[PDB]
Amino acid sequence: ASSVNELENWSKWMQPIPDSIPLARISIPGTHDSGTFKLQNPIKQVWGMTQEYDFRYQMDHGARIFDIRGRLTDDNTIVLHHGPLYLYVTLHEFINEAKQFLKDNPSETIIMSLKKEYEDMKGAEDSFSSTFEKKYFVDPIFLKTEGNIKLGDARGKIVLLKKYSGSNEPGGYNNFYWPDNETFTTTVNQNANVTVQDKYKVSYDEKVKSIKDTMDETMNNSEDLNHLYINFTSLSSGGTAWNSPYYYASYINPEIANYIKQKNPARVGWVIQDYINEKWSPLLYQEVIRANKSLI
Repeated sequence: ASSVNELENWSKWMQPIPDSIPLARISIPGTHDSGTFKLQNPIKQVWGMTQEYDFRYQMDHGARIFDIRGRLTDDNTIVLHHGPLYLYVTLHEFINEAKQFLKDNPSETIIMSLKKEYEDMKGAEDSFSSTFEKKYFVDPIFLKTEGNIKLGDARGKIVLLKKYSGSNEPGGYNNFYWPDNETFTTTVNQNANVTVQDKYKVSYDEKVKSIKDTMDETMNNSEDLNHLYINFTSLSSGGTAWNSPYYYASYINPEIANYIKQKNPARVGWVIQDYINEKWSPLLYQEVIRANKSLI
């Protein structure tokens, strides 16, 4: 769509973008541990909570990537989890939330990250991957094509990003290595590379350094559509005494948001944040989106 003023529309920002751009090339803002908005317990909050608004407010703000972590239950279903805590949100709840958003804004698509946060219940029936692929993934809204996932194809459905081995059905982004805590780089499909910066449990100093550092590389490697760039602005720690994911989001988002503003980059990659709202000075998600002007 000829205009640039389209990126300003958070619910349909992927409309002006050509149906020929690989999802990897697009600077898509994400959300970290998305299903934690319901946490109301004060002690569970300063540790678990990384969000404050439901999946609709989330994607109604430009967010197109969701960090979904779950567990297999007795009732042969998948519920959202955070470590050994049941977050009072379910997997159906999410897919149902995205279908509604997509029926309303057909121009958009959404990448659903999925991992086995906890161990299958002591009385389940099938495996984790099987249960998901036989009871959920087997839905039409789930893009079944793979390769270098272009926008023209994912429009209207849910692009699945595997973060679990044991997958038997084709579709989405093939689950790769992904080391615990670090900035790594590995091959995805047969035609792709990934540079994931997931340095959780680190100092504020190193954290913001590592973000900007990876954001530097992508900003310069803004022409290789064969490279996926994940950037977790999220930072966790001892909570309670101002070590919570909230304390860090309040500085890191506006800070990293500015970094994008001044740099006038073309590409900033997939930026998975914490506490996506409208109270932090420049707003990270709005900046990530705007940086797609170079694509229109």
